[PDB]
Amino acid sequence: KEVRKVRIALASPEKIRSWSYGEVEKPETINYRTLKPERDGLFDERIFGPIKDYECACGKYKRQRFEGKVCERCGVEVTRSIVRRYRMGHIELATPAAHIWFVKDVPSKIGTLLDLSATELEQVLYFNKYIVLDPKGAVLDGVPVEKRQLLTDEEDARMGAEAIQELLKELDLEKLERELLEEMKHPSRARRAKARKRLEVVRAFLDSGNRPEWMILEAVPVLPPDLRPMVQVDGGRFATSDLNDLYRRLINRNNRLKKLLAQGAPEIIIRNEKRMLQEAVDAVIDNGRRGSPVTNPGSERPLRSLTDILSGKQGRFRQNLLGKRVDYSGRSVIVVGPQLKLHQCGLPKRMALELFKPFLLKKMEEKAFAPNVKAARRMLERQRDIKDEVWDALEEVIHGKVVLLNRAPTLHRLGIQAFQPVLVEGQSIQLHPLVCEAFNADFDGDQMAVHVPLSSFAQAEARIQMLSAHNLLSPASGEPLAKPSRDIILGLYYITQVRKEKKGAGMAFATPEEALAAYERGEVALNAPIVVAGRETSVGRLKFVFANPDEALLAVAHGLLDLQDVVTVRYLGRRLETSPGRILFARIVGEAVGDEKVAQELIQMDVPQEKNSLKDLVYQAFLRLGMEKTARLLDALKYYGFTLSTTSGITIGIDDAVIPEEKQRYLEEADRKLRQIEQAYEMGFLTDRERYDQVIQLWTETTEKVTQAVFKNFEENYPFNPLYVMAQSGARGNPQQIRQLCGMRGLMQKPSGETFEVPVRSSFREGLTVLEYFISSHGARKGGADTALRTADSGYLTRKLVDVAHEIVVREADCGTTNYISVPLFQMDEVTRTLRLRKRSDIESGLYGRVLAREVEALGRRLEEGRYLSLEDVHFLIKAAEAGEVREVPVRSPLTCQTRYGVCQKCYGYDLSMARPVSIGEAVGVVAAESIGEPGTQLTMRTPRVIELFEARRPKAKAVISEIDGVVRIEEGEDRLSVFVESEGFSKEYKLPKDARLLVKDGDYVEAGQPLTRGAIDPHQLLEAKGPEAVERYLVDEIQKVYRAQGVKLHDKHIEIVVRQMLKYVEVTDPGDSRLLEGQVLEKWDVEALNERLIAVPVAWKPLLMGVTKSALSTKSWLSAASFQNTTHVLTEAAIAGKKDELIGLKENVILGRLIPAGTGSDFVRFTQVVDQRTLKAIEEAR
Amino acid sequence: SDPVRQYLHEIGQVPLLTLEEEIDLARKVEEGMEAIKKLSEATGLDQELIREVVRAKILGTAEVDGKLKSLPKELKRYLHIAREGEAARQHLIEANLRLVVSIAKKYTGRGLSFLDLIQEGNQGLIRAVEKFEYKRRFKFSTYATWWIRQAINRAIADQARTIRIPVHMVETINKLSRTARQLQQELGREPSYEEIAEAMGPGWDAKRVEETLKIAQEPVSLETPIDFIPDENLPSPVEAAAQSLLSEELEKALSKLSEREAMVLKLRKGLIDGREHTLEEVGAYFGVTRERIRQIENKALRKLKYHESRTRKLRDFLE
Amino acid sequence: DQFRVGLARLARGVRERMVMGSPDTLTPAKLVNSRPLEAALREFFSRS
DNA sequence: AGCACAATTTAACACTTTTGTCAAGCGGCC
DNA sequence: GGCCGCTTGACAAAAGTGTTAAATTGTGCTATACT
Ligand SMILES: [Mg+2]
Ligand SMILES: [Zn+2]
Ligand SMILES: [Zn+2]
Repeated sequence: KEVRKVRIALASPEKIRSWSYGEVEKPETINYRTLKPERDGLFDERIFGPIKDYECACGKYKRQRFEGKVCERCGVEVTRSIVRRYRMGHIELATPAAHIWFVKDVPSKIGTLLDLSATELEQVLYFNKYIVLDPKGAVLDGVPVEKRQLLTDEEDARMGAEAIQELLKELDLEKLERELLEEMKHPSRARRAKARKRLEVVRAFLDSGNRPEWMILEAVPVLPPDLRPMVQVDGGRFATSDLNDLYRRLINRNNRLKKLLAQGAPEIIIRNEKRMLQEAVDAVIDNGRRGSPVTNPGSERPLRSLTDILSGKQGRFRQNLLGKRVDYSGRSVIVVGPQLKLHQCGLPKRMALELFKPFLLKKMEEKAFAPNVKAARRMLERQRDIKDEVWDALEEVIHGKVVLLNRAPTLHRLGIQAFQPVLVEGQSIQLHPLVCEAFNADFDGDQMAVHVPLSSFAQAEARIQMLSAHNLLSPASGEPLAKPSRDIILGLYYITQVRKEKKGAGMAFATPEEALAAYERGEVALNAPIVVAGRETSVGRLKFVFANPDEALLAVAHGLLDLQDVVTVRYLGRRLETSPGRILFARIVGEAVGDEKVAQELIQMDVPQEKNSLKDLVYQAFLRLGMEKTARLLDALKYYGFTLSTTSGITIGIDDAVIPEEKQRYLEEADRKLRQIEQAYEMGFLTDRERYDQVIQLWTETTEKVTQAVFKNFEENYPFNPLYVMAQSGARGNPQQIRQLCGMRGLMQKPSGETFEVPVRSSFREGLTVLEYFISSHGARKGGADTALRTADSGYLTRKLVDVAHEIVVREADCGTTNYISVPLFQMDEVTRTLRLRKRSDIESGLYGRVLAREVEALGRRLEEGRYLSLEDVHFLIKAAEAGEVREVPVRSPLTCQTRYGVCQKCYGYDLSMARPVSIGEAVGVVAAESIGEPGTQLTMRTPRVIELFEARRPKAKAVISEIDGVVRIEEGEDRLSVFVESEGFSKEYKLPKDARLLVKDGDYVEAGQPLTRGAIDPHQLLEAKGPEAVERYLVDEIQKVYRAQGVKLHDKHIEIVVRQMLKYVEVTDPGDSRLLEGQVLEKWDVEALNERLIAVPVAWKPLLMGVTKSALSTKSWLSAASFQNTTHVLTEAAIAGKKDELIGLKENVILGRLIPAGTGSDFVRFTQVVDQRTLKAIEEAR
Repeated sequence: SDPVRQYLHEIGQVPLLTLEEEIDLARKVEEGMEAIKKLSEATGLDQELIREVVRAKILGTAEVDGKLKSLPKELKRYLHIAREGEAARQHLIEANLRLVVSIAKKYTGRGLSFLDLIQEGNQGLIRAVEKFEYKRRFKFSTYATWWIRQAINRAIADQARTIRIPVHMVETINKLSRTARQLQQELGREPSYEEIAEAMGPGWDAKRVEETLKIAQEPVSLETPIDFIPDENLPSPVEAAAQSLLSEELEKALSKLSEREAMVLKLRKGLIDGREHTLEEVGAYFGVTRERIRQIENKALRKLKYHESRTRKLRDFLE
Repeated sequence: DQFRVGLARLARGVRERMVMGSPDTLTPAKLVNSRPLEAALREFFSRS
């Protein structure tokens, strides 16, 4: 059949003897004096004891066997375990045991009535009195009370852990009651918490079998694995494995007990010799509480027992999910060079012989070359250096067949992609430059995992979506990526920075005077006005829109037009002033795509420069192109983008950054103000502290002035000469990076926290005073330990993001939801009570192609409801926002949809990539992680706030807020500067300490009460005194502030689709027929219990609030969860009860082996597409 | 902090014995199996059935009494005598315990933890206290003090991080160990393997002496320190892919063969399934006898080899 | 320090050697073995 | 630190026999 | 008459049963010292 759902939970002790049957016992000897393998005990091959001469009877047929001595046609030689499972039995029959029972009071305390001491009896050190015969001391009992001697005071009676098995049926018959008389404990508060947990644990045993077999009475390990043979190589030898020795402390103990018990063995001797047996159980399960090192009493390495290794932390769960081991790929260095811009790649011309060897062998079989496939495996091994004909047949195989190039580490969706292998020379694997901006890494010897897809159904599934010429142009986040990265920008920026070299201001009677005279000396081709224009009258480039401006590029080639934009009149489409330099740009993009008609109305002219706008040109072009042509651009801007800079050259000489000749005296006035604040001390004025910050602000301002003077000196005169600005404006330079070199930047702060006294005498050209560098280093330390510390905690937080949003996939078609969200067009500023334009940078990416909740009327045409408001509509609303017609643009966010198992159709406006609506199959659940999967490295963990709200952890100072909206009420005293809020009702007492105690008045819903300036009280209180109204929005607004501080491109619903997961769980109150009054049912699934039953029972609920890590421990499935930091409690709660895993889930399929429910394997794309015309015609009658 | 303390508090909570209550209660054992032996040969219970089964009843703290009540005219005292002597398996064996523990603190290292050593140790009392010669006027005391360590040495050799080390290996290992440490303390450098032969005697050269330190004593690797060591070569993927391939190649290389030759090789060189039948069994079913069916075997070595020197295929041997 | 830590066992080993036996083999060369203060002192340079 | 006795058990190796393979002889066919 | 093929006889090489020699356990038990 076909794999589908999955089942688990506990298994009765009788079921344990089912899978294992028998074959066990005997010591755990891993060898003998001779015959290292067999041992007839530990890992003995089932029915293999030297020469059993049997067992082969169970097998029907297939082959012969029974060879008397040595071995027959058994598994030992072949099929031995075959990596398959092989349970033993470990026999066992002692008093009792324990399956760890986790550390969340499971299988005990909850189903019983004892804590912090439930182990005292489970470890054979107490007495769980489970009998009634009327005591004496203080009446009888029914639980633990006989702590030694007590149980003998009367001399049933159970002092061992064996009682755990006795409370099986005793709790089973009372189970029905444990669900009735237990729930009988109505409110009363306090204890109404235990009754909830006790009912959840007993709710499992309430149905679907599952008995309290927690009291293990016979374990069953594994033998096939652990057994590593001799491993020489290099300089070493010997070998072995675990799981065996650490297991020897279980069977042997069970046997020795069978030898002691059988003979004369008094109580005391058995009680301790038994507790060690269960200890061995937990020992084989998980080593904790005390541990069990090797070579006792000496301490060394902790024995590996599932914990952290296998079924636990990174060891056999983190490595098997994704970080497996590809059996078809390789690694190499990185290189760059004009290949063809996308559509191609590098990849060696030697190793490729192995990656594409398979099909390559079959090709030669028919191409005369190799006589057979086998022979083709012995012509390329001894490095005979073929380099003959084979390199040709290899091309046929590498024709239209793409390859997947990966980058480590990985970040966002832009971390893989695919190209077409174009074997070059050597071994270095090169790629296109632009692609680097997606991996974030400088070429310095880095590698790239080169994966290769085999199946042809994987090739088309790749080159059609993973091709760099598709899923790279317009990435997620918000802004484009394929845009011309660094370098390229400077290749077109070096020709549009004006040529005004200052010539003066003469005048001619229509070019008959200062035309020839000035051509001799003074006044060249800069200013000077005549008739109307200026010096533009000199080289009139005629031509036309026939074959580009001839006279233009023609004169430039010769010793005429200096190019580099020297101001010249062309003819193009009209008498302009654009220089032949810009003409080139428009000519490059012209022939590239098709006719300048598009680039003409797109490319600007008023403010050319080619600054940080190259991302808008290509972006705006997509609307009139669409990959096919778009790709051509990034290719045209390539060739010229580098050649122009090559056949020109621009070096960074030590003088290239001319020192501000008008700076020296500036420091004089700044230093002349030093004594000013210094002599104030000798006169006893202004506290030493006031003096401190007084001088700080001084240099904090002058620095900006000096930077301004420099940036200015580098603006007017010295245009193209200064490269430090050519990249600072828009290419590959930082503005604050300039004030460092020619500047003087020295406002460094002490290592702890206190800006030093005197700054730093930067001016690199002049070596520091040997003290300046040591002083500036104190601050240049946090700028490296923080970025590197982005793998300590922050790096282990992104996982939490990918776990939460997982089963979120865009499917179905038109769900139909009323309630909608109204995105704010204007935000407030804590500083001053006044809304701002939100800087536009937030509104744009916040409404980029959405779903207008309702008709939008705003001067002119209306924006129909459900209309995909592209970038155009956005600008139309922003520019019309200043007018005063719109304040809250209506829209539909993923936060409004009755579907927790699936995303939503057409609701997630635009698939932010192909410039169109999302496609059914786009796992936004993973894309949402790709959005946040980038800023991580660009943060400051050394304080952390983004995760604070996620886990809903109460922020610093709690930031107390008004839970209710009363009135003013502002009373002050001595130390009780607390503020209250009430109105004709009850008054709460907010012990407001001493800090942000503002006035304010007229009550307040929540706001902040004044003290909570930022990071309002944990969402717990919000939703508690508000609901899923502010919770779902407060995050999308606050959380982004941490991103807006660094100007992030991502935004939109990428972060608005992950919130619905943390707010899709509800509680229970007076349920209908459904058990558990407490409960913790999910959203949609709960709506079902109130949808079908609505045609009858009231099933009210309350919008609960869970963190980000909590949305994993308790989910609709189990395969997920764990990981984080609790791969122990998960499998517990997950077990016991039925808790049947769902089906629709990326992981569920990847792990189990099923196909992806998303991608091309979605339930919306599994039909037929084969019909060569006549096929449909034939079947038409064949039916 | 180990669980040994819990037992250390239960073992050191009950007092040992005075001095005279050691023999007065011991004699109960002697007359015990004796009074029990009365019914033994009386019905034929080997005197071991009346003891093992009765002792199980002596510990009511957790049947045969039937016929033990019909006591004839000559039986009525033996009853009380059997139960009176039943108290022999009562108090005794509750003291030695404490007197024990303070001994396992010696073998704290060799093998098995302190807690484990307790087992094999105290267990040595179960059989020691039993075989006590109440005759001699020495009084039981520091005797079982030995029946424990001897059980420990007989245990540390039985149980260890090895495989199977009898009384002929542990005693030799420690002997080669003390010697290696004996010559070391009387040389200045670590003695080789052969240089230790003279230290022993006859039979001990350098090979066998190396075979002793070859097996183990406690090594066998630290199991899996720091998925420790990879290494693997059993269910080789390519070997399996080439397994069927090399097989298919033969299925194809046999297409130029005749039944009265191919099948002959099939049954002869055990291929059909696994039966390595010989020309004798291949001649009975193939009409003709030996020779010519053997002249076809050679004909196969040649007629087939003649199809190899011209057709590359000698690359299937290295597999 | 490591040397000391290693020499610590030697002292502990001598004690055990003084608790058992008397005339058989008890000489300042037999009670001291070049294994504890050695192997434990060598594993420091090879692994630490 | 451990030796023996006994007892008993485990392990392996060697024999005489049998089986298989090769060469020679006889018969049949051309 | 000759050549080829088939069958039988002889020789050589490798197994089932027998035979004996080497190792473990128990127990015995030893044994010695201390209380
Ligand atoms: Mg690097
Ligand atoms: Zn067999
Ligand atoms: Zn929807």
